Amino acid sequence: SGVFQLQLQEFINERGVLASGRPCEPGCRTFFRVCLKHFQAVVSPGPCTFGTVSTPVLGTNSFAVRDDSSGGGRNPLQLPFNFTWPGTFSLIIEAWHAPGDDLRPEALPPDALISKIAIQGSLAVGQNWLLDEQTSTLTRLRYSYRVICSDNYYGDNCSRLCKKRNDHFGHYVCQPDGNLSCLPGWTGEYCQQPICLSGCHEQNGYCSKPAECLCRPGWQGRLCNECIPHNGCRHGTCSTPWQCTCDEGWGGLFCDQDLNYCTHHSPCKNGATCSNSGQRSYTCTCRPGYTGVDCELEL
Ligand SMILES: *[C@@H]1O[C@@H](C)[C@@H](O)[C@@H](O)[C@@H]1O
Repeated sequence: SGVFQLQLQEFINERGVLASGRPCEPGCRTFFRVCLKHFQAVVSPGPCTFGTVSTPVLGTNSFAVRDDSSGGGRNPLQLPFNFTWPGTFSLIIEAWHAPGDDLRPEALPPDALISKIAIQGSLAVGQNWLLDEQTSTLTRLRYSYRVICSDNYYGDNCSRLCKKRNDHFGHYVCQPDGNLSCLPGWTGEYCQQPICLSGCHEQNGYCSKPAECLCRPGWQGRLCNECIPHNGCRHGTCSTPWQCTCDEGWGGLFCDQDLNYCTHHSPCKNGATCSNSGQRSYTCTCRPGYTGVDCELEL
């Protein structure tokens, strides 16, 4: 399958005459009918096996085709086809005069024909336009053509569908041959599998988006490689999840029992000496001249 494209570039008709030799009135308002068919050795009537396409009026007498027009460089004529491109082809381009605004073949008399141009060709699929020119009796047509794949199709038979996407169902662009290429951060057959933050822990962390690391229960840190201590744990750490290994100077299952109230709180004042107590928290031994709970009162 594919699409035959045809550009019409320039048409010369300096006498402004029909194929009959009679002058167009008031000038040749020129449109084109295009018939594309399978190659045959001798030009003979028969159906247009690749189809027909027609243009509006593109100019009068002699003219260069504007880029906007159907047939111009930015809007070429297109004949799509579903079967195998046979390489060789016969192409018929008819220049017609429009005596009015009705371009249908039923409205036109047969002597409105300006010229009939037959082209025998052989072409491979590809992006390059082949330029050519045909001079009839008193007219001349410059045109160019090529065969390409319809949009998002690739391969010499245009059988490979690729269209880029960046959503929940895939993250990729299309290479020239129609094969996926993943956007950065993604892998998997259809570029749906995220690549986690480098270092993400293979058991304790995972990702759903590229370059993140989500932790499984009991783990923390950017790489999900650090255990979480027990929910009640105070002055304690862990090696594996939910432990509570007390810091130096603390005890209990939740590492909240102060094993050195004196150092951790420094209650005593005026240079007194602190000692721990299980009944009263601590005791301050005053220097000479001081009294009180914390030796804060001067004797
Ligand atoms: C503890 O006792 C008090 C009375 C002060 O003499 C301190 O210097 C000492 O460490």
